[PDB]
Amino acid sequence: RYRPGTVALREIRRYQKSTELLIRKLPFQRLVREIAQDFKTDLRFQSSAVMALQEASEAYLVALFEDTNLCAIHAKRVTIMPKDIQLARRIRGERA
Amino acid sequence: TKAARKSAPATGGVKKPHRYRPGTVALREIRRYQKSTELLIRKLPFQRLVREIAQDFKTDLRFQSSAVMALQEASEAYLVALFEDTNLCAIHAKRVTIMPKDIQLARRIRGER
Amino acid sequence: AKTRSSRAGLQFPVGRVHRLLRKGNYAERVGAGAPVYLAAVLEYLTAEILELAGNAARDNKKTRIIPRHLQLAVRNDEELNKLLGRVTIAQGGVLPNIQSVLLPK
Amino acid sequence: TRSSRAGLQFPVGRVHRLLRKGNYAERVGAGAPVYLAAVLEYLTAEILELAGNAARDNKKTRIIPRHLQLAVRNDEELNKLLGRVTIAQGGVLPNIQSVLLPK
Amino acid sequence: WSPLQQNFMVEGTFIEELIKNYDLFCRRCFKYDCFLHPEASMFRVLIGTYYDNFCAIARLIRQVYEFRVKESXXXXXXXXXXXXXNHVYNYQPCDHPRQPCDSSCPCVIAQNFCEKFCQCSSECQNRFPGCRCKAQCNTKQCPCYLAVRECDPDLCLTCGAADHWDSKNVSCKNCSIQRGSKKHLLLAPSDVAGWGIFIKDPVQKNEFISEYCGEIISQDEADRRGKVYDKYMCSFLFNLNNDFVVDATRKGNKIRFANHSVNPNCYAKVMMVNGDHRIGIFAKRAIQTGEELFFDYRYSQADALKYVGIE
Amino acid sequence: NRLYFHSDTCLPLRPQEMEVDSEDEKDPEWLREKTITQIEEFSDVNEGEKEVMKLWNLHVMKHGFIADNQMNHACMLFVENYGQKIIKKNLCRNFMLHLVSMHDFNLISIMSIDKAVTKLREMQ
Amino acid sequence: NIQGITKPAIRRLARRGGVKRISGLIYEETRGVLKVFLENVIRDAVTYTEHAKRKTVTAMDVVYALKRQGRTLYGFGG
Amino acid sequence: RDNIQGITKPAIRRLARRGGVKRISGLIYEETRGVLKVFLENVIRDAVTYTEHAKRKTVTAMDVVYALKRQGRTLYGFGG
Amino acid sequence: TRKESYAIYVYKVLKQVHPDTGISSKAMSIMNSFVNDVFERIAGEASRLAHYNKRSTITSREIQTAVRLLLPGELAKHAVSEGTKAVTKYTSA
Amino acid sequence: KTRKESYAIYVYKVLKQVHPDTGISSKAMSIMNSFVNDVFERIAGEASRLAHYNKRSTITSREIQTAVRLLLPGELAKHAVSEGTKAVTKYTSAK
DNA sequence: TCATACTGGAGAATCCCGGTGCCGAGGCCGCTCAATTGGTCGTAGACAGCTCTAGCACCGCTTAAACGCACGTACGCGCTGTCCCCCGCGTTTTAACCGCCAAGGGGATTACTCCCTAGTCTCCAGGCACGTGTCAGATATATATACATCCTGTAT
DNA sequence: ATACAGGATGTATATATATCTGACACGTGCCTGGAGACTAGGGAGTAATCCCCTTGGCGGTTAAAACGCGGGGGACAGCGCGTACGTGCGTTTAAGCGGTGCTAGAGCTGTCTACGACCAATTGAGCGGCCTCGGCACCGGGATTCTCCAGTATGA
Ligand SMILES: Nc1ncnc2c1ncn2[C@@H]1O[C@H](CSCC[C@H](N)C(=O)O)[C@@H](O)[C@H]1O
Ligand SMILES: [Zn+2]
Ligand SMILES: [Zn+2]
Ligand SMILES: [Zn+2]
Ligand SMILES: [Zn+2]
Ligand SMILES: [Zn+2]
Ligand SMILES: [Zn+2]
Ligand SMILES: [Zn+2]
Repeated sequence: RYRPGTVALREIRRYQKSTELLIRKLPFQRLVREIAQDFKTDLRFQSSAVMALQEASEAYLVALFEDTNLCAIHAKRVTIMPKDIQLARRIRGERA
Repeated sequence: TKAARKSAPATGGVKKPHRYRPGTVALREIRRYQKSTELLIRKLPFQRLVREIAQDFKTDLRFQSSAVMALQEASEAYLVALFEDTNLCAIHAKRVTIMPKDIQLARRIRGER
Repeated sequence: AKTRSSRAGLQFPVGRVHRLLRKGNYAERVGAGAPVYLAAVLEYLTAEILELAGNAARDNKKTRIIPRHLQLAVRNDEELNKLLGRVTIAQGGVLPNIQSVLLPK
Repeated sequence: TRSSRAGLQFPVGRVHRLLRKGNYAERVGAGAPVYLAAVLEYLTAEILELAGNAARDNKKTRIIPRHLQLAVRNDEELNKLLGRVTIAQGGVLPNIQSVLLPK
Repeated sequence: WSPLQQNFMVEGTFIEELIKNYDLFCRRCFKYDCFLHPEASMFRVLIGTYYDNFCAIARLIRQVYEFRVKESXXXXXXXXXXXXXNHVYNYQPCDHPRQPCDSSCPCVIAQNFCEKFCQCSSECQNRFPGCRCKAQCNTKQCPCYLAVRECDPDLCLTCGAADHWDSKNVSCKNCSIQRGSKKHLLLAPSDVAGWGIFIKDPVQKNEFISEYCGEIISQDEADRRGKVYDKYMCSFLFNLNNDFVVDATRKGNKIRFANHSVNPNCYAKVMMVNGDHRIGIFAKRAIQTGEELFFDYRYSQADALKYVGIE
Repeated sequence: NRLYFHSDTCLPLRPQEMEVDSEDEKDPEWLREKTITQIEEFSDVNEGEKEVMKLWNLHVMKHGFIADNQMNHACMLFVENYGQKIIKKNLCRNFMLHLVSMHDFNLISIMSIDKAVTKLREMQ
Repeated sequence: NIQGITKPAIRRLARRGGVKRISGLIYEETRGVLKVFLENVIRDAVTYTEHAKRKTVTAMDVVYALKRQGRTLYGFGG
Repeated sequence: RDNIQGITKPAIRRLARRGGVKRISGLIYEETRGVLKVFLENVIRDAVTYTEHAKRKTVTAMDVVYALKRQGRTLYGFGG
Repeated sequence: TRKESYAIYVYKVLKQVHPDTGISSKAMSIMNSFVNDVFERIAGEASRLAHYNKRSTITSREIQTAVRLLLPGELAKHAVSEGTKAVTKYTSA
Repeated sequence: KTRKESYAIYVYKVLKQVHPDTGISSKAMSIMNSFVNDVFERIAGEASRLAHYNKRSTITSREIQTAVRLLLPGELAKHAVSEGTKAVTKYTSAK
């Protein structure tokens, strides 16, 4: 039995080495269609556009989580909290 | 030798000077500076610093007072925004006093290097 | 109606906007309806800003609008704050905001 | 042609036509396209040199987007230039904070 | 005993040792040589105060001109100075010819504030300012109450010290000694020791009962008289300060008949009123009609004050 | 009933005879005679400078002036009450000297020197 | 729908970001932020497509929408 | 030379009071001076470049406005 | 020499919405800068759209799409309604 | 068909000139093309902004030099300026 | 004599080598259309000259803020202790993806007309600077007011 | 003998109020950019057609998702404390207003031209389609290297 924290670092290294998409295709596509249904119904999308949206969302979420980790380490703590994400989005200027 | 005197001397004492507790003057100055809109940084020292900084790129340069005033206003606004973000970060740290690590984190989150 | 703005019921100059778009090097050819649309949008925007500024001045019992009133009117709105996010105003100031944690019991 | 007259590889004619149809100005100078092509060629040469170094560092012959991401993020000037730019299939740098490390 | 409203300044082996021991105007009181403090000429006098005001220099006696041609925050700062600067001395005016009040000033030397009688600078940091109160100002917070001194009828222009004087009952309750407003007293055989004094009407706590008048004598005379007074087992001596002592035996007031009770109803204050050290007696608690007055003599040895036996 | 006594005279106080009297009034009576006999004792105080002082001292004792602002009203009362006697004894100019002194001591306004010599001489 | 982003997906996204320990109240906030971002970019793309008088959203529209928001993305012929 | 010390302690104190800071430490002045110097260097480099491109020897306000707009710090109140 | 501004039109709008209300010169310069900034943003957006659609003409449709993209929902909707009303009034006469 | 433009031939030629035994995939080629287009449009925008600021309707090599000095960091901008000056010299030598 | 630190040792996810298979890329061939060349006409811009104007050194005086020092205090950090909540693992479920096959409709392409605007010549008043009158607000003094703070009376 | 509440007291402070002025509001002249009128011609709207790019449906299987246990390290409440910051005061020191002289540089104007736009021919450098293979992906196996548990020497 491994101690807590070892598998976390191992997974960190594994996911930082590889570059595949952690989010699967169909659910993200269904979410995109549901979000686009509110603006206009009966719309069609290309697979390349869905893949590009997924890539952009994954990159944005990775950057936001890295900033949240920086904020949590600066807060003399280890566990991240929603207030860390809120402060990160406030300092970045993405929140009024 | 000594007489059986009756005496009730009360030494007494003067009143201490009126002294505010720490933190009140800070809030008073905060309200005063948030009400007013004047330039907190004075003109002559900021102008001399600007002239020294511009001397390194090219010597024998002349500047208009309007340009110096605009630079001062922009720098003051940028410093005010940075200090506000630093105060937010210090508040998130369950503390009140700001530290240089707070400014470092603020400049890191803003993406400034 | 000699002025096209009177023909459209606006106050902003259509001729000046058309000349700026021609000399602006923004495109090869310029449409006829674009300057009227742009002037109407700009007039509506400045009217909203002036309405908020007039409200703030009546809120402060004053007759002449100061840049402080403009700063308050821009920062009190949500859409204008989202629009003018990276915009600074000279002699504007900040809103009188104080956090709850610094207040005593 | 004209690229041979300057000893470059980027097309000068293509850039001149793009500047004409680019609606950036009324008239276009003659020396501007050569300058722009030279600057772009130097930039792409620097990027390709860093990518080739990273690929030799990873024992590979063909450059993958991961090599481009590593070469851009490892440099300072390229990182300052491409700050708001994301690369598909790029990845992140292997960075781990010190506080999370065990004893 | 003579009745007095104000103090009066005056300049076998037991017997063997007693024999061995033997080997113009007063601005402060506004009178002439008090007992508390130790046409040509017409024109010459008028010029000393009018300075060539012929219109008056003549009306008070051309002619005058002919004879002339012929002859030819801050308050707080002072509090800090007091802090920076139980023996008590008597106040005396200070005079600095060519300097302000400094460490060499007699006032600060004796550790006392400058009074309106001091000829020092108007803004002399050693000058004690009045109180800015709005009411009786009888609480510790009042600088005039904290400092036992009574309010001044010319500085404390808010609490009412300068108000009308006929109605002795005035707003500021820190001027009783000035007016001398004391309650009516009655002399009768004390149930404790010989004679005694009772109060006619009821009074409330910390209410000025009355002043303890008596002659002011030097410090050596204090002991000289106290020796024989102790030999009598009866003594009215009361140390006023390091400078003088109060002796009301020969002359004083009715209050002199007050006795002592370690659990008394009245207490004494050595108060500085108008630059004069005076003994006052206040109600240590609510007192009713007919009650007798007592206060702690504060003796260190119960030579004769140990009878007790009084409820 | 407790029986009370007078302090000067230890006779008992009858229930109708009381006639309330503090007998500890603002100024004692023996003091007035004391002051009169003490002023006269002064060698080198020309006859006139002996009477006006006695009159003034008696006047302030009678009214009990405490404050400086009273001294203007006090110099006015001293003529309203003692001016007739001042004229009888020909102390008018010594009373003027007194008024000048009192002004020197910063007690009275200068308009009261004139106003006083005026009031005194207006009834001459 | 919005629940298609499962808990292990956000867990892996946090492992990629360097998070060691995650609380149980982060998934809702992450879902909300992702929904806001997707709504914004989809509105922009739909506007560009409606101006083109077309009914299909291509990749160039998404590239333009990301470039306009200061999020220029490479790898699609932008 | 030494003009960097012209930003006195009370000036930064007032700037922090305006920003809402309640308590300030004694190690903030160096960091604030460094950040201000970096910002001034950036905007001055931009303005000097615009002025050299104008074939002039005097820096006007339009150049500073353009440099601030290029840095994403658009400032109003000076025209343009 | 001569130079252009927007003081007369801004003053006219102010007097139309507030007759008894003044304005200083600094606020006027601020309003002029704001108008120029909004104008240049919309012109740049229109040029980018024209280059994306391979068209060398800027009509009212491009401006409408640009104002829909640059402003938030309610503000953009109000601006679009105002622009359509102005275009109708201009095409009537 | 549509005759679209690209930069694959020139990028491949530069790569073979700096690295003969080195390949490249199509995704990296598209990334390089997008990067070249982004740098090109940024420099063109800077040149247009300078021309409009100076009230001049002509874009010469001086505007491009100032734009590349403003957009790139110090050492990179210096190297790019040296390369541009060498290219201008080689172009002005012949015609 | 108990707590702690450091070394040895048994032991599981992971790295490297060899083999096999595969599809995107570099070379190739056919194709074609926009860069190149020679030539002419036009004007945006460089150059020199003159006029004016504000940026800068200069001093002198006045003065509020900067500086240093004393004294007091309250909280950032450290330490302790106490509860608990995601992580590692195991077991059960499940739908994403892959491969394949139909089907259609909107994007791309081509040809047609057509209308609106860039252009040119002519003429006028809206807006520009310039000048001048004028009161809203800055400036200064005093007063009523709000409030932080300290001592005292009261209930347990 | 404690702890909370209430009065009052000195200190900072919104508000009346009479003055002076310079920035704000308004009159006036004149010019050039905007308005009228007519024309060519090329970009744009629309009809028609192709197809390939998108959408829809079904079978399986297997890595990913989901649920529960327990647990130990992490989150969090509470007290000591002593030091760095807040507040106040004396000192002074540098900041700010009033004018002072003036000159190098910003700005407008007359003049010439050499560099750039427009156009006819053309051809070769650049683009679409094919094709084989080897650098890279996948998989099995063995060595490698870390990762945790327990015991022994050392401090106090
Ligand atoms: N309660 C008491 N018992 C015995 N002696 C007392 C006393 N109270 C006061 N004395 C004495 O009286 C002197 C003070 S005079 C007190 C009043 C006086 N006994 C009278 O009846 O009029 C003191 O010296 C003291 O020794
Ligand atoms: Zn006296
Ligand atoms: Zn003295
Ligand atoms: Zn004195
Ligand atoms: Zn004195
Ligand atoms: Zn008082
Ligand atoms: Zn008093
Ligand atoms: Zn009083």
